[PDB]
Amino acid sequence: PKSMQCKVILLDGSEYTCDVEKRSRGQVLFDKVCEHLNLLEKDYFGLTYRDAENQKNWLDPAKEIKKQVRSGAWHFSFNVKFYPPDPAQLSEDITRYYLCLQLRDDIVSGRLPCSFVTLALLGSYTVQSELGDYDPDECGSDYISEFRFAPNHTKELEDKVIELHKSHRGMTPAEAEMHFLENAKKLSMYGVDLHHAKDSEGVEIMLGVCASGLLIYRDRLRINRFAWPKVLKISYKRNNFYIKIRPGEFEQFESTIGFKLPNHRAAKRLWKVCVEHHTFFRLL
Ligand SMILES: Cc1c(Cl)cccc1NC(=O)[C@@H]1CCCO1
Repeated sequence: PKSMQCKVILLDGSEYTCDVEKRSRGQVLFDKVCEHLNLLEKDYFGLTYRDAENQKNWLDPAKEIKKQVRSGAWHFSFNVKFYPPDPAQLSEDITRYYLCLQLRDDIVSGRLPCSFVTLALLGSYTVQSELGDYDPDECGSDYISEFRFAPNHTKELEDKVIELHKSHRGMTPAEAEMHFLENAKKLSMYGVDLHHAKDSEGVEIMLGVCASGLLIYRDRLRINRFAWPKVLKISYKRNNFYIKIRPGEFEQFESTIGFKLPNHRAAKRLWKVCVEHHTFFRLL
């Protein structure tokens, strides 16, 4: 049995190294990572890898790792794949814990835009979770938390995190993680996987995939949303991604909206994440 060294960036930024037989399917590595993390609610999570075009791909647990990573390194990230619309219903605190680590990265990276006040509030909950109750001994007027809270840090933001931290006295890590998630779940880009595309006129858009449906971001005005119940079916062919939308009652025929993706692999990738979200959130 020939075994391959696997490296996995965990959500705390640490690197986990393990081995799998070279012929292993993605599920084998995923199960090893989840056992290491003491994670039982595995369905929300997955491993990503970077293809030869440097695009993020989900490692398919059903297929050989080698037939996915192909010419690239056996280097992976552990990530939230399906963001729960209601994290309060997750059965385990440890699940909510990893969801918080993913969301913190979503915020710092800028993938999850956030108001000044909401950056401070989320930050205050993270601090309550990681440090416990406010202590003025590790917070002079000039205090600068080691915690990354935002894509751009200001002293005003650092001061607001501290002021809000003061109000959370007695709050346990589990409680602060729950408060974190009840706020984060309401942000407009929460759980939205964005894909660059052009519409049929060739205009640059973004297609969002999430629990509630598809979003077409033309700009900020007339965002255009298709709830899963409105979507009749989905397909790719070559560079193209097609969405069939139900007719209104007594409208006779479904409509087709077509998009141009950068390449065929981008079209398939989008198709696949749409199918996966549709199955997951039709059921959940
Ligand atoms: C996968 C899917 C999503 Cl994502 C959303 C709505 C419908 C479907 N189904 C299909 O596209 C086809 C046609 C019937 C069976 O599969």
